[PDB]
Amino acid sequence: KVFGRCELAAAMKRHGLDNYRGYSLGNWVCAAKFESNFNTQATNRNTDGSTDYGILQINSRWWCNDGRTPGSRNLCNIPCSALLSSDITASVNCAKKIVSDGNGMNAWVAWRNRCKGTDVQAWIRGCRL
Repeated sequence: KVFGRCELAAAMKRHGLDNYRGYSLGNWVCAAKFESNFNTQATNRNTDGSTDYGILQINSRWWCNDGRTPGSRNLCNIPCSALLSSDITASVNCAKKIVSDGNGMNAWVAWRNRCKGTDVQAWIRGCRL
């Protein structure tokens, strides 16, 4: 499933991401835009045998179980396949743990490279939230 920008913004706000850990909604929407282009089914294989899943590309090395990542942990306690659902809930809940893991939103390379220090409030433009 592919979210429209305001659609995802609404879904994110409903799940409590706006200003979660001091990170404004725009941050979250921007990250999702550059990590998966609002596509819940996005997957990206890494050269380390790990894979990134869903709208916020969570990594199989430590956060979810995909059963093919060698020294993998499952901190979020879920199948990586669940991160590929049309419903954002498993991703957001796991995202909440990742953002409090000591690097803030820097855990997402695309956020760091494309959103960090930017006017992220633009991502929320024309959205009735």
